[PDB]
Amino acid sequence: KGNPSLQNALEMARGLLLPVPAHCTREVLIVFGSLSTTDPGDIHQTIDSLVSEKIRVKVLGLSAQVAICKELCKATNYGDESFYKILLDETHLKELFNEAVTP
Amino acid sequence: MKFYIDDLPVLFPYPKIYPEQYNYMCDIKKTLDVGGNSILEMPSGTGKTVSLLSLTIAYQMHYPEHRKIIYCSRTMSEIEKALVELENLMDYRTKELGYQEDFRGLGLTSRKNLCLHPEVSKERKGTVVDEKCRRMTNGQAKRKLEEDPEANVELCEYHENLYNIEVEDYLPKGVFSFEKLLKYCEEKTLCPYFIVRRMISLCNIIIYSYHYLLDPKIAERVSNEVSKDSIVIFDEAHNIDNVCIESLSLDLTTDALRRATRGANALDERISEVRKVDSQKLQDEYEKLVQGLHSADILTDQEEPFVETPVLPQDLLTEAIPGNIRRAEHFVSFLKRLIEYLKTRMKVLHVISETPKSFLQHLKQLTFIERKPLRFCSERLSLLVRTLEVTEVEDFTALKDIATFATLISTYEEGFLLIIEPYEIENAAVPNPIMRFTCLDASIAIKPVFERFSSVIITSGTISPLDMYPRMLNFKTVLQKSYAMTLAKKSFLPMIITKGSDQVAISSRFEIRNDPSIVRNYGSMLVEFAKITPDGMVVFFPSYLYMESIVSMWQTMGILDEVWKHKLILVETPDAQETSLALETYRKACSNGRGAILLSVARGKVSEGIDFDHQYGRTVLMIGIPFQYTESRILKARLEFMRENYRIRENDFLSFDAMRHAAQCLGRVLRGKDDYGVMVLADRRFSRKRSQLPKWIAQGLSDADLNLSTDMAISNTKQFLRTMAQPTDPKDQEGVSVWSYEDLIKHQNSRK
Amino acid sequence: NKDMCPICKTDRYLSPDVKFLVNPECYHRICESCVDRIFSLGPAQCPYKGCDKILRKNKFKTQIFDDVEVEKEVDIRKRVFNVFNKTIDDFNGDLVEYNKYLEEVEDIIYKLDHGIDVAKTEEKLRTYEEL
Amino acid sequence: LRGEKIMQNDRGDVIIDRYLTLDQEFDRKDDDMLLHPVKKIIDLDGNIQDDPVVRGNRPDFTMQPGVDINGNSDGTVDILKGMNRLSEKMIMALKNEY
Ligand code: SF4
Ligand SMILES: [Zn+2]
Ligand SMILES: [Zn+2]
Repeated sequence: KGNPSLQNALEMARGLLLPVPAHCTREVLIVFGSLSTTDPGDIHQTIDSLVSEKIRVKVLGLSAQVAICKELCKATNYGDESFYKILLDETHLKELFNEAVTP
Repeated sequence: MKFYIDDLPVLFPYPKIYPEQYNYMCDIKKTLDVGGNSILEMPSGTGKTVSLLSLTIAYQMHYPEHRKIIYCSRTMSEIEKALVELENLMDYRTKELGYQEDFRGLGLTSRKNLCLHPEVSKERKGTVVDEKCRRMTNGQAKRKLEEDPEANVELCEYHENLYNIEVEDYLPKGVFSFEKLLKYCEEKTLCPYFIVRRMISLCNIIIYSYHYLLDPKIAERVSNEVSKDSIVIFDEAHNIDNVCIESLSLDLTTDALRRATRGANALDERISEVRKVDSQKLQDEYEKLVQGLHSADILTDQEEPFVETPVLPQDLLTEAIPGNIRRAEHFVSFLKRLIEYLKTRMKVLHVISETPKSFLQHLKQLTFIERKPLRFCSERLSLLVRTLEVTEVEDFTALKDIATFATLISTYEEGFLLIIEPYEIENAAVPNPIMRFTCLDASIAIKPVFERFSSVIITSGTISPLDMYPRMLNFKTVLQKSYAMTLAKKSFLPMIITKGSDQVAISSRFEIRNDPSIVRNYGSMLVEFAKITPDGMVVFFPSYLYMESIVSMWQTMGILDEVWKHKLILVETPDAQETSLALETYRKACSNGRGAILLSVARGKVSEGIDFDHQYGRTVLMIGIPFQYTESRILKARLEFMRENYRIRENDFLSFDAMRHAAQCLGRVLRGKDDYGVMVLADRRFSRKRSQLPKWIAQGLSDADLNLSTDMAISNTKQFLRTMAQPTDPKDQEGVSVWSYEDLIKHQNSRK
Repeated sequence: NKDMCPICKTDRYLSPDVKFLVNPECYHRICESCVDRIFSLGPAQCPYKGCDKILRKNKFKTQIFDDVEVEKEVDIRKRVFNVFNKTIDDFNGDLVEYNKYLEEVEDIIYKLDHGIDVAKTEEKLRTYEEL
Repeated sequence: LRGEKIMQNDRGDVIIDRYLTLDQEFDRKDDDMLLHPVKKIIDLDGNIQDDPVVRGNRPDFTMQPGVDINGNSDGTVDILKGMNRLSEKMIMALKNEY
């Protein structure tokens, strides 16, 4: 239930990935189901902070291509727009989940 | 890239080019070699502006003629967008050629958008800004301060600093967009408006609006400085006829007539005071009018007339003042009795539609006012206001409308009609008369444009049908064609919704706006589309009153409460400032993923110029066909005029205008072939108007989508949004939808 | 008053019979009922206080303009333009002399309107109308 | 505040309604931190001010806000400004140090 908050999840993950050592890569996988998000603050500042902390975010969306998720993936993945993935059917969701286990 | 079209090297500022862009440049170069008018429907989404700018600059610099370029658009925002594209193009040209060539590019607009004076900046009207800038910079203030250094008059420092440096030394070479020009003129403490106005003859390319070429109140000074053998481009010209109607029209109210009587009495008091003090300042004007000197001979180049000339310069009489209005008191009495005759004519209980000749005959037989003194009314009023040296002009603003009416209705007698209505609005209890002098023939204002300039390139994103405009406006096209975009995947999915979810037919007719069921279907449609749209969504309405009623009663039943759960609601206010705040709030809400709906009129301010690309678009919800108010007398008179002269059917022209407004609002959503957005049309009457759509839109509209319901449209929209949410294959689009330089070379070799 | 006729002291509201019966000699707000009472017997002076010009009932008319000064200016223009009717073809296309004639007729209309030189201009008009 | 049209037949509450005019002042003060210059790309104010001396035909009543029998506004334009102000306030609340 509820209206999801991308910024709260990103801030919680940023707090979680802060004690991660430099050799260990910092990755976030967001399975985003909704099409709109309500944030308590500016999500672009959170995106810039995640870029400054070398945290790479991959988002699997359920309904359509959300622009803020695409911008977040492009900023965190050094301009790579291929890290925003949207399914087509049941097996495509299985393949997208099995694709994320690779480093 | 850099490529050759015949013998013309073209510097394209992108590493890839659309095939439609190359065909567009080929057609434009063929037209420029021919040197005639043409109409080209370059589809929206593709680079219509950048291709035009690149090819015309390449034609200007390479060919030894070096023809200047005029770029006329419909909105100042589109002027700024064209300036930005031109700045990018010349930055690319400087990078490729290694040097910045001798180039001048400036955008022209009013003083309100180009004022840096801290005092006259917050004025909400452009007329008071113009009158204050004139009051500080008429030259009379400067010579008064020179004679009396202790005088209370002040001078604008942004205008005086332009006197120290030359015209060519105002700005460095290059293109100056409005933001960059304002920043530079704030740094150097200069007036950007007077910088642009003095560099019209020096600019290789100059971009302004259709009002600065069609409306003779401001196009008189601009058209003199430009070259007659210059390239002329019309961008988004599909509504240009309205500008022509906007060029030579005037509405007079009884409040305006009362203020005109007050201004005439104030003018009589002023001329009585000046006659007592110094009659030499009147005697020199009187003998100059005796000698036959016109307004241009008496006025200096730096100052401007108090009343702008409302007629074409070719229609102005070259002979001297008739002498009934040569004496100042005689002209004041003439204007007063003209105003009283107008007040007599406004006391009517029914609509009177009369030709200007009949009005002139009635005025002569009732007031003994002839046409020839009326043709010099605005010039004589401006000369009298100049010679009176009035410090206040706010009391004489109503006299400008009377002078405009007198000069317009006397010179023009064919193609114009005078409408007097006892009720401006039928909802009001008290009668409010209004007198409308409207321009029925839109080809009158655009005729000197085609006469002066040989090559005119009319281009809009959704100009269709291409043969309607050469009949509407008297000009001949050497070639007219509409491009269809080559798409690897169906870039946009149009659909026509004729019935609701419960199969009830939906329409946006004005009389049935208060019907329950159609409003139920519209509200459920809007809620479902807001539930399925990811980023943002824009909804267009036929009129502002229809949108007001439907949104108010949607809030009454609580349709909007469900919309607030998904997307924020922003509505086009009549105030342009609050509308700009709503638009930038909509753009901010689409960027951060909050999601927003923007309600606007399909014929409003947001409909023209403003683009909704990528997340700003994604869904254009059309609530009905944007038809005009049929019961209005001006529209019926214009329809009768086009039926009488150009043999255009009234229903055909009404459908043409409504579908061209719908086409422009549908075309606002696309920028680039990577962009997508659905185009949903929620009216039963759209289905028969598939052929009236633009050609590129018509290819995307399948035959199965002509009578979709609400739920089928929602399912198709969800499937479409899921479909392009996948990444496209580059091999499917490597040389069919976008071309590299090698693909362009291969296509050129295949064409020969 | 614009609404009430002071000669009979009747408001337009409860007495709708009041009309704009003006006089070419001296323009006043006298209604038709006051006209049919005073001047049906014969000519008399102006019923308004401060004015006593002799007027006839058959010379009465209705005002076509809201302003009284504009109405009397237009009526003086009619009273001068009846004999002053030289056109461009009357001057055989002489544009400058036509402008001088228009200035002269506008000047004598102004002088008749403001009465600064009413006697001399009236004598000039009376000599011109005989020709 | 809910966007519903205000009618004089409702009793309201005499304690709360004392703030109504002050609330309108707050709405005015809302514009005091909402009105700001914008870019020329979306400058809709300058589009109608590009031609300053335009005096064309007045738009019909379909293109104008609705009026009552006496000519005064019916108040349906105020709820549009109300929801636009609410959207602008919710967007501006994101612009903080959080
Ligand atoms: S000269 Fe320029 S800056 Fe000064 S008041 Fe006029 S428009 Fe504004
Ligand atoms: Zn009376
Ligand atoms: Zn009298």
